[PDB]
Amino acid sequence: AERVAAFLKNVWAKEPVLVASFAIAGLAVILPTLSPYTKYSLMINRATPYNYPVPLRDDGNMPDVPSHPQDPQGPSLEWLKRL
Amino acid sequence: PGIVELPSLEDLKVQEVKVSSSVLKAAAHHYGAQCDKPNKEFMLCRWEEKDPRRCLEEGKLVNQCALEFFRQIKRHCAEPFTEYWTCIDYSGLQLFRRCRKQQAQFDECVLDKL
Amino acid sequence: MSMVYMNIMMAFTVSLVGLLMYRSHLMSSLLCLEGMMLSLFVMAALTILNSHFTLASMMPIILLVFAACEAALGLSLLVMVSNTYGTDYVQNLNLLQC
Amino acid sequence: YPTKETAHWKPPPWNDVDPPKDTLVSNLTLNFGPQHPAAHGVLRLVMELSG
Amino acid sequence: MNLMLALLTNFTLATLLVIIAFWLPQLNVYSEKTSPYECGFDPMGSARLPFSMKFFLVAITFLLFDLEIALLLPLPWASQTANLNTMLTMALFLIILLAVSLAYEWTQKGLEWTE
Amino acid sequence: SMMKWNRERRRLQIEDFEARIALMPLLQAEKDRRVLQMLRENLEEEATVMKDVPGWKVGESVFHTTRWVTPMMGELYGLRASEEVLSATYGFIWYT
Amino acid sequence: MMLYIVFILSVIFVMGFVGFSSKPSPIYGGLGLIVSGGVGCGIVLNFGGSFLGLMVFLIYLGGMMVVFGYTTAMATEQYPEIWLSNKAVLGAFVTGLLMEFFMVYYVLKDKEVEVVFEFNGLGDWVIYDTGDSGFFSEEAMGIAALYSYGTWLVIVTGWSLLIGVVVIMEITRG
Amino acid sequence: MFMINILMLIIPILLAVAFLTLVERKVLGYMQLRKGPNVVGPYGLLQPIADAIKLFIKEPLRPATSSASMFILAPIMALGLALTMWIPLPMPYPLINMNLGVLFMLAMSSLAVYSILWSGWASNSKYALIGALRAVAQTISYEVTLAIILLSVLLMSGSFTLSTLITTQEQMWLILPAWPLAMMWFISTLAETNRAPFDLTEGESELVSGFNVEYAAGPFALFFMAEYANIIMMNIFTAILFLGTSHNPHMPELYTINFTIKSLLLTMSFLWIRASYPRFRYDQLMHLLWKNFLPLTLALCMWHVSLPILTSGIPPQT
Amino acid sequence: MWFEVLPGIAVMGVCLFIPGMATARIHRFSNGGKEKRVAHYPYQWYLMERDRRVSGVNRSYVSKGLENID
Amino acid sequence: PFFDVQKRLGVDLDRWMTIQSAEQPHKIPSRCHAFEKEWIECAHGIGSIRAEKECKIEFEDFRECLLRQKTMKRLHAIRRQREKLIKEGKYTPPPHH
Amino acid sequence: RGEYVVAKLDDLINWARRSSLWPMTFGLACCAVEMMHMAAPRYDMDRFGVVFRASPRQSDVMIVAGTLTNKMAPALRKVYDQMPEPRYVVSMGSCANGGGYYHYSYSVVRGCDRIVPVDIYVPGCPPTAEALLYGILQLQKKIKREKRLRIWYRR
Ligand SMILES: CCCCCCCCCCCCCCCCCC(=O)OC[C@H](COP(=O)([O-])OCC[N+](C)(C)C)OC(=O)CCCCCCCCCCCCCCCCC
Ligand SMILES: CCCCCCCCCCCCO[C@@H]1O[C@H](CO)[C@@H](O[C@H]2O[C@H](CO)[C@@H](O)[C@H](O)[C@H]2O)[C@H](O)[C@H]1O
Ligand SMILES: CCCCCCCCCCCCO[C@@H]1O[C@H](CO)[C@@H](O[C@H]2O[C@H](CO)[C@@H](O)[C@H](O)[C@H]2O)[C@H](O)[C@H]1O
Ligand SMILES: CCCCCCCCCCCCO[C@@H]1O[C@H](CO)[C@@H](O[C@H]2O[C@H](CO)[C@@H](O)[C@H](O)[C@H]2O)[C@H](O)[C@H]1O
Ligand SMILES: CCCCCCCCCCCCO[C@@H]1O[C@H](CO)[C@@H](O[C@H]2O[C@H](CO)[C@@H](O)[C@H](O)[C@H]2O)[C@H](O)[C@H]1O
Ligand code: SF4
Repeated sequence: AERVAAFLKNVWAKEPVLVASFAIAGLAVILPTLSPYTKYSLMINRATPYNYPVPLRDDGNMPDVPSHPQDPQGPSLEWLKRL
Repeated sequence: PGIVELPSLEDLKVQEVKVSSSVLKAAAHHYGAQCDKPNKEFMLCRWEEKDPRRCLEEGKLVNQCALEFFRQIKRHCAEPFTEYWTCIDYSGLQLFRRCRKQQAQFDECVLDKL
Repeated sequence: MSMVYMNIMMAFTVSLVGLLMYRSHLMSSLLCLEGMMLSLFVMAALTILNSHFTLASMMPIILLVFAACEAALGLSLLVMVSNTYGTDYVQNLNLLQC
Repeated sequence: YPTKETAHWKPPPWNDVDPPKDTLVSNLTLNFGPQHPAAHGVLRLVMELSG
Repeated sequence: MNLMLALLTNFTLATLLVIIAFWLPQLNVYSEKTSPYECGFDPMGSARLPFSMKFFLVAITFLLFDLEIALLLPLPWASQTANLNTMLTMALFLIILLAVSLAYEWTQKGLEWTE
Repeated sequence: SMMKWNRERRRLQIEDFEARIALMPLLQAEKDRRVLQMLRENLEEEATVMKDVPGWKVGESVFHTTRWVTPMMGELYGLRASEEVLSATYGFIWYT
Repeated sequence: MMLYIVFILSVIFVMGFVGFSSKPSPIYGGLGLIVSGGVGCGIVLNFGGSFLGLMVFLIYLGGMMVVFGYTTAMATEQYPEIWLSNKAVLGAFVTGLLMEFFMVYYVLKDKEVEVVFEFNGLGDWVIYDTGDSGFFSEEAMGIAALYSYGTWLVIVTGWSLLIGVVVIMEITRG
Repeated sequence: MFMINILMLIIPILLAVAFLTLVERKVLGYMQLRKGPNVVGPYGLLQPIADAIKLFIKEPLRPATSSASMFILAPIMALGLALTMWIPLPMPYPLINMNLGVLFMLAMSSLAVYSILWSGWASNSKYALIGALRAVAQTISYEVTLAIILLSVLLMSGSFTLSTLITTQEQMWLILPAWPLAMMWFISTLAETNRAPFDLTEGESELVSGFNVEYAAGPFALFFMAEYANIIMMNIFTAILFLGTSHNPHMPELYTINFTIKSLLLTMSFLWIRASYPRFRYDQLMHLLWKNFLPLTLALCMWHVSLPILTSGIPPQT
Repeated sequence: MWFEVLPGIAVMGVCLFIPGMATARIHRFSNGGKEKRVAHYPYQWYLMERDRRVSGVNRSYVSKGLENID
Repeated sequence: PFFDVQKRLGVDLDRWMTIQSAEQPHKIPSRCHAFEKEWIECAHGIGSIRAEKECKIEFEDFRECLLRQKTMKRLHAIRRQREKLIKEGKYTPPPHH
Repeated sequence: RGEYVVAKLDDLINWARRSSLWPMTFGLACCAVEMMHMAAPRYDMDRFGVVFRASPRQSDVMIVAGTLTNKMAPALRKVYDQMPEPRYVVSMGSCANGGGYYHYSYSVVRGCDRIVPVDIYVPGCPPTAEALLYGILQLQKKIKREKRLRIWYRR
């Protein structure tokens, strides 16, 4: 640790710009894995409807598909409103 | 290779919903709730058939339900609705976020009268 | 085909003849190579955009990336030719006849 | 097979290295002054420049 | 049509100002007046002589780096994907390789001008 | 601060996108009739213009398949004033 | 007349190509390539490729600026050649212009032309798509997919650009 | 009506440029313990008018050794492209609303460099050529960092549309979360506009007048107007990027007043900076950008790709 | 004194205010008192085209409300 | 591919962009999607020698969609006949044209 | 009345020219130090619209501020010829006026008016910065009296 710590204090004295660069790039690489909010990014991206939601032909046995958009069944965004 | 079969101009005749996009956008959220059944039947038809000529009758019922939907607004909430879509119409982007007060007045009107 | 393709295919041919008919400057010919890439980019971009081949929209971008690698490589050799002879003339590059 | 067209050809260098040209990459010569903000108006500083 | 009109007007306006500049003033043209400027003394040699470029290697590196921004500019749009695991990894991979390429040219003394 | 604001902007985008999804059936129904009506009118005027032509068969497909094929701009606006052709082809690209 | 905008730009596109293919001084060849880059950007923009059109213009503007610097250093002479100053250059220039003029004159006369291969001349607009009303730019969606679909493309291009830096350093270190 | 809108854009631009010349002379004057113009019109208010008339009735010179066509073309390009840079600016409504307005401004700025290269080369004189090649060096220095700095800011806005930046900054200026990028952006605009301490393509004390040394009278005025037009435009771009003004759709003039004040102050800072520092050496400028800003810009471009994703704050596409 | 630099700043400020003010006012004048419609995407242009047809006067900024539904 | 390591390893390096009827971002279809799908399914598995004759109808339709060469030939004829009749005065366009 | 119109146009071009005199950044000897003091804050020549510009192409006035030697004479004539027109010459100090302290030297031009035409002579060795300013304002009034358009009208 001393050799690296002595190396850190040296580059701070000589190349503070490059110290900040590597520190900043490091947080970019690391924090997304440690963040608890990263999962919502995919969920929000997935919940944006660029396409028409083509309905399914009611064959008489898809109980988890809503008949009407205001019916209980189907994905909900209550999680998104509280975000 | 064969002639294309086109419907006659007198099979394409339906009464048109002649209102502007700002009017459609203001009513869109209630329109989607009220006219879901004919609307989702037309779209299932279009995607299944892949032919506009095979869905004309379904498309005509979309028009009728839309006119009936707007007649209901006309009879009951005409003035709260006009204020609302006039506010939406001012915005260059027709933004919902700029008209929440006029939207609130319209929403409570249709919630009470309908 | 549509009339635009006539002029783009003509442009590629003009640059190709430009490349194959050297004058003296090596840089004049490297310019014809960049022109050939420009016409391919336009011709590729038109076909992809017209047909709504969505994923192919990135293909013209990739073409430019390797156009630049080609251009950078051409200029690097031009520098070394220039240093050796004092000009980028192509008639100086005749040692390998014998 | 010798021919009149190849009469001037010589075997290449043993180690593939041809001698360097004595071509002069001549320097640019610039009159820096006298009429120049930095020449104090009367210095004719004749400069040879590479770039 | 609005864009084309705006461009035409801008360059028409600039061209008109140049026409006025050349046809309004009184001219008095003679040899010494139009001779090239070199601080009062005649130039030695042509200005068309080769002018050595000491940053030639940075200039070539600029072409490669200039193309990287064309790969990176779509990043705001790529962030709208559902496949964010792949997009973020690939986005960082490209920038890191650009940083490695800069580091190599830096350490190997490629950013120093020729003496 | 930007995180909160950009989250609200994503909730507003969804509402804007869903209003479009509500209206798409009505717009789809209208577009179908307008296209079919425009194609019918082209075929009426094809009949008269090509009446004297020897081999012409008015309204003939170029495709072997009988499946519906979306017309290209030249077919839809084949015989219309340039002003409407210009609007339909380059109107969107040229709008500001 | 505005309906032929893509054709008119494509005519200027070719004129710029004749400009630098006749090979005057590379200073003027660079100018010809810049004009073609701009109109080429204009052509791709009129097919819905705003990003592609602007990007190719942006890339070639940087490229020709580096070519300009190298020209003044490594490809200059006492009397740089314009198109009118050299008989070979002028002959190529006029030959190209005449061929282009003839293809344009005839294709606009018959609304069609046969120059080796059959080209329709009804205006490039006839082939356009008729029915679109999506809330996004399709070209933008395709380009953005480079980072989710084109992982393999990212790797090979990323590597090639890194090797490019390594290689030019080797090539130019005599 | 659109033709009238164009004229109500470029005529005010030219007037603002003319009076910026007065303001710089006064501002520089008072920082130098003197007054600057105060005779030609009250408080020097007519000084710009005299200068403009003077130049346009002055004899223009076409040098004997010069390439005639390129010599004339370059100043036309400079001013024509300087005016073009203004058409997509949302103030708060743009004259031309563009999808990729930022990308349009990058491309138009790259094209404008050729008005320096071709004027310098077409002059066919040594000080002009030296000035032109300094512009080649300058563009190589800042162009890559400038584009990537913009990218990092646009990863918080979500698009290349300039009006979206107004929406992005409704709650807070972007200078708060991006002051490191704002700092590096500000220096890059000084290099982009060839301003002190990066006034190298002119470099008076070194090259007499650099690229425009052979230009006189009206053609010289065109280069001058183009430069000062770019100074204001680049500082309007900066105000929109980092100090976004709130836009009330029913009182758009309140935006304009607030946004104009910010643009003026940023322009004054350019004059302030010119009064304060010595000039860079043009190799030292290249090393500034490539060895300092570019490493930091690459790192911050990585950070601003990850930050929206890890905080779940990605902006909307539309 | 330093405040004698203000008159030129004020003149410069007024000139920079005009383009933004003029553009905003010209837009309202040419769109029936409203903001100019913004069409970034094909959907928005489609709606604007339908407004032009629906207007009856070939103006996409002439809106038709309930008064037009029978 | 000369060596089909993609098939053996089960990794999709580039065949996701080979055809316009493969999966696209946000399910944007190509203009000729149906024609390409019809030709691809006709020729699947039977080899090029057979497909060059047994799927000629499908390929011709796909080619017509791609380049529209026959459609512009038809529109050229109608436009040439109309411009001939108009000048001769024989034809008057309807009010909606 | 054309006479009235040309008279007013003369006033405008004269006013524009005298209000924006750009001397060439050109100085020869000790007189150039007093010229620096005219640009310095006490006199602030820039407040009159008088601004140095290095390029002769962008200069209206040559102030010959110092001794002109035989070796320098061709360069002075060169940069004067390269000034576009109208152009003016102000002779500053005894050396430029007529040789001054060095009048009898083998290497000195006895007055810069042997080489270029001179509009104003400023006496002194050196003239004070105020004396030079008096000379510049005297040049301005000479430009004010010019009758270029009135003479053209009567040609
Ligand atoms: C940012 C934009 C600013 C633009 C500002 C534009 C200038 C506005 C002020 C205009 C004032 C009037 C101009 C007078 C200056 C004329 C130059 C001069 O002094 O010459 C002295 C000459 C004197 O000539 P002279 O005959 O007495 O003698 C000269 C010849 N030797 C040397 C032998 C003695 O005046 C003239 O010859 C004519 C004067 C005409 C005055 C009317 C001007 C008409 C201009 C049209 C010219 C036609 C070409 C088109 C040009 C474009 C038209 C706009
Ligand atoms: C905040 C945690 C993250 C910090 C990451 C910092 C990484 C910095 C990378 C090096 C950047 C400095 O750039 C340069 O690096 C070299 C080593 O390569 C340093 O020089 C160093 O060389 C070797 C180690 O390699 C040592 O024996 C030497 O004593 C030391 O000075 C210089 O001081 C510096 O000029
Ligand atoms: C010279 C070669 C250099 C190669 C450098 C490669 C650097 C790669 C560093 C890792 C970057 C990605 O790190 C990874 O990011 C994704 C998001 O994108 C995170 O993924 C997380 O959020 C996303 C949504 O955003 C969810 O779909 C996912 O289920 C969840 O795990 C991972 O939790 C994290 O581990
Ligand atoms: C992922 C983006 C963020 C990461 C940053 C990416 C860029 C990293 C650049 C690393 C550069 C390291 O290698 C670099 O090489 C040179 C050797 O010529 C070192 O040393 C040399 O340069 C520095 C500055 O020019 C001088 O002070 C030093 O006297 C000299 O010896 C540098 O101190 C070191 O920084
Ligand atoms: C610097 C060099 C520049 C070189 C530029 C080269 C341009 C190439 C030539 C493009 C000219 C095309 O010409 C274009 O042809 C079509 C022919 O139907 C015309 O279009 C025509 O449509 C109908 C046809 O019934 C007519 O009623 C109408 O009058 C006419 O406009 C256009 O009005 C015309 O502009
Ligand atoms: S006139 Fe006097 S002060 Fe001026 S240069 Fe001659 S000796 Fe020196």
